[PDB]
Amino acid sequence: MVTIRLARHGAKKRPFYQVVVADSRNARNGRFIERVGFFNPIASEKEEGTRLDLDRIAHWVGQGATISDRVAALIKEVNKAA
Amino acid sequence: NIKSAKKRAIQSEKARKHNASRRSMMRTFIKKVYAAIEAGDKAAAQKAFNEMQPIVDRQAAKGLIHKNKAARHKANLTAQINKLA
Amino acid sequence: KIRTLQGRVVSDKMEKSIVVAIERFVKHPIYGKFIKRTTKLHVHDENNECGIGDVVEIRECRPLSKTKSWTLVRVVEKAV
Amino acid sequence: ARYLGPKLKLSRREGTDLFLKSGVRAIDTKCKIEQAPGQHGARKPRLSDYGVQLREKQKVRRIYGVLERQFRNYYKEAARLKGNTGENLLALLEGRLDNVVYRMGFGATRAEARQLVSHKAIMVNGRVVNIASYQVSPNDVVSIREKAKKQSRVKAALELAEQREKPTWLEVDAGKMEGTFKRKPERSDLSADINEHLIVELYSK
Amino acid sequence: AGDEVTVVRDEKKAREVALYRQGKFREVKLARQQKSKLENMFANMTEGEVHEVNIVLKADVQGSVEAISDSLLKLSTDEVKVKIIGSGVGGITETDATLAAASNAILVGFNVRADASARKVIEAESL
RNA sequence: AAUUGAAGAGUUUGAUCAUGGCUCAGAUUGAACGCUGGCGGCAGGCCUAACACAUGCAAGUCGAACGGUAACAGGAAGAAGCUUGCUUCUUUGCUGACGAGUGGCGGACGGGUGAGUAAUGUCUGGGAAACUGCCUGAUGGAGGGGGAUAACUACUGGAAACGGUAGCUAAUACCGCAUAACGUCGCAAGACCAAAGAGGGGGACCUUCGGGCCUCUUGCCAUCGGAUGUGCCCAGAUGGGAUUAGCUAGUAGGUGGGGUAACGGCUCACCUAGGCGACGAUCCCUAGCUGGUCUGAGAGGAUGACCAGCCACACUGGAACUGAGACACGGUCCAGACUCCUACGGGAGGCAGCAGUGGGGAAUAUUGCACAAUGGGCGCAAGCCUGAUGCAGCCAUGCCGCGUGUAUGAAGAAGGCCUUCGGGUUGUAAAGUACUUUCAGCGGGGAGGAAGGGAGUAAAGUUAAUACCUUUGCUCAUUGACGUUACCCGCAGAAGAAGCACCGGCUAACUCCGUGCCAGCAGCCGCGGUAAUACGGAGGGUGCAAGCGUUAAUCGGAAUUACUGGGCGUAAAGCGCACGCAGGCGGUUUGUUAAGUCAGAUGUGAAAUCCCCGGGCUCAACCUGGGAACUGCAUCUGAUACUGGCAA
Repeated sequence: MVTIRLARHGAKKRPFYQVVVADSRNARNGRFIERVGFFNPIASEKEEGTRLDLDRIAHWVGQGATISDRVAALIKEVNKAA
Repeated sequence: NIKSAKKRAIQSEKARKHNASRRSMMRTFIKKVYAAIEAGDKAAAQKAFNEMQPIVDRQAAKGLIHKNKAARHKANLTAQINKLA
Repeated sequence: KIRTLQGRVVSDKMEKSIVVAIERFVKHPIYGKFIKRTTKLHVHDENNECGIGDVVEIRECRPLSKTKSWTLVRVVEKAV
Repeated sequence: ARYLGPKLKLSRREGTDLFLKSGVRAIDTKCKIEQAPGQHGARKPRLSDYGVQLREKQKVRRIYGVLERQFRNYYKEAARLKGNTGENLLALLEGRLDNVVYRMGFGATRAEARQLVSHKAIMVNGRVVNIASYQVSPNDVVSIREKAKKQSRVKAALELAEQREKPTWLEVDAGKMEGTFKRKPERSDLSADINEHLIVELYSK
Repeated sequence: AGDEVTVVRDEKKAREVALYRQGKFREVKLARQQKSKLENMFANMTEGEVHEVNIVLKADVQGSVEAISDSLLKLSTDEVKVKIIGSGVGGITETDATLAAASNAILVGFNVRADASARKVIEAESL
């Protein structure tokens, strides 16, 4: 079943997560339906850090997808930065 | 073997012996239905049909004989008896 | 207009059945000449009475026994 | 990395100084300038077409202070760029941090400039940079740092800094020890000194 | 067997010492290579009435292999000379059987026995 | 912003021009060997025996489904020695729990491997006669009963593994009945199929004072849907060989019965006699494939470890069960090979999981640390488990960064080497002087990866209930495996840190001495028979650098199998000559169709990745945003010159 989850493709002691909608029975780097955002741990003073299309995610959640606990916190953080 | 799945080993056997007994009764009744169909007594065929319908759906709800197989059985065994009748 | 193709018969006796040769023209990738490739398909057809040289319209279907997953639709003219 | 040998042996082999000394003496006196680079070296000026290509390659590498693998990396990088490949080659060679330090005159020689970038004295846009092969870009302020600025090392440089070349592809201060890189070096700044139309050819031999 | 183990600071340094000691074993290799030629002129046998025996030996214990091999070279006469080629430690292996297949010798092992990759050579040529 | 991309040389002759092979300069590698090696970053690291394996670990989890005390941690009562109010010791499920056990779900995922496998597979594009755990939206039920049985007790066989006999006992386990359309089967009338409770707290009624009963949460069941997942079918493409040319009995088709979740020769019975085959069947040899990687100017070629998708396999061979899902890598049974233990009677095992070992081979690593983070399994949560993963160890293997000092310094020191013995060179190099101290060495300081979760509060929603619980805020305790982290500051003093190949022509860079067609060098043509620029040694020189060289390997150069892009009079090459079927190609005029072809549009062409434009890691490598590419394909709508079809 579909889960929204963070996949780890960053560097050694310097992660870079890719939030993605994918099946449960497939590995962390395995098959997924489409990309939906990204998360740099070092957001800093540059004008982007956390980005995630909510119109895709609320659509997949409405069709029944569950949200991993980090992404669930990040959705209620990232808002309009409100 | 090595790990604690000796529990799952005894679990499948007991359920097998349970399911096999119901499947055995299911098949012996379906052959004694098909006996009447081969015999050509249309009333004894319909009486035996009226015997199998609860039992075939009851196993279908238990699920071991399985749903769409059970429906295809009631359809198929209908088609011979309602030529005979 | 839902998918359909067109070919020729070359089919003997075979109840509810016809075999159907479909010719097409394909470029060889290296040399670029166009050579006619022949895709022979077994076909279902109740009331089987197409002639050997007859040219037949064809469409895809469910498996109607093995190898027979196509079905005829129209036939143009009668060969002999 | 670095050469670590007699500086004048390169200058006699290459056929002019690389500015590896002060300029008080030794472009005409201590040097034996082009007289002979080694013991039998009096007796030949003849050379092949491969050798004139390699000699200018060696001249450019021995000017800028870089090894063949690193210099090949600059040639490959100049190749993907739009605009002239030879011009972007010489731009990548000129674009070094230790080279801008040499242009500002903060280090008297290119080796002293590299020593000065190595020893943690240099700041670019308020970052410190130890890496010699840092590249200086448009609108990069550049400086020697405040903490232990203008020691006897830098101070000795500043005298011959006053009157040599001082061109316009850097803005030069040398009062508070800084500079600003506005315009890029361009073709007319550094051509004809090097056979650049030749040097760009040579890797396809 | 019969010599010193010492604990050490670091693993990396005890590669470097071991590779120096391998250099020392190569010094003992070149010593044993030089000695045989200058003792009697010849590579092996001086006189024309030549006979030898070769053996291939593996003892289970490494202290034993070095001691009893010396006692098998002790008993020899001049006319028939007996010599060890390729002393092993532990079980018989593919390459051990291969040496006595290459050059004829008797293949013996003390409490040592054959293994599968030796058996593969032995079933082919039963040395 | 996205088309800046392609070199030749040496060598057959006395000499020349051709043809034509051979050879080299290039780039590249999961590399080895040789010699030498300071520090750091990042990436990568058994391609040999699908050969066998010691020892440890690799998935279990719910007491909120259930008997229970086997735990052991408290409490209480009581029985008792007193400390005289408390300690002590027997009971006790009272209570935080919780082994063995019962039941449910997980064990079918991930991970490892390339043996078999040339298409049944894979890839692309389409399709129809199908199912699909958990997970969500919708509409409604959740009634009433019953019988066992393991565990556990009492006996009893065993060396051990592992059991036997007889009773007792619960459940969201098991089984009846009621109840049932919009569901299944039927033309319809009709027939028939489900249930399970558990948990928190609380006024009222009352209770055999256990709770009844209310209210909230959650689970159970049926059905119509979702998205997902998987099975199925068809077309085209996807190794080599004609010294493999004939191949097929369930074979090919039909009907009917039976079978699967479902189409179906799927399987029977019966009927008919076909099917495939030069567009390469069949057989054999050989091989996991693709997105891609590597090379290449492009076209092409080679290659498919890394990374991801898919497929296949799990000591050898075969079958089925359980279950939603397996014909099941650490499940079961049986058969086989083989290995071990043993009291010898009888029992036990499958590291191509992670470590690690024997063996193999030129050759590929530590019997490490942690659930801190990400993602999983179970659970309501806590929590527990996680050899996935995050990290570390080892290796100059590759890529990349940096250092091994800087400036001055002529008497151009001595020595070495050459020397027409006039001098020249090694060599501003050294020496000396004046300076700097990166990175190491040493002593001090210190991000981020940590968001959450837990506990306490408040609001809001909820409810008969200020309850009580969740949601949504607030507040306080906290949560770092790596870790002596990244990174920063202070100190001493040039101190600790350069080697390797090559120098006849090719090919950048030259003399002397020794040896004397010997010894040896050689990638190629070749050097040496006393004055060797080609051997050995030295001096000198050049290239390249913590690597260097050799070797093996692939493409290149090679327009040297020639599509782009070749020849065939005499150099290799036109069948001895002819007729001829299959095949290729076809004069000229008109109409028509629109297949090929050409245009347009939509969908699709996984992502990583390459390219183009950017950002961020102290800078690069590396990481990362966005675009382009996505070179193709299919369907649909168009165009009608050309070719094809059709008509005259």
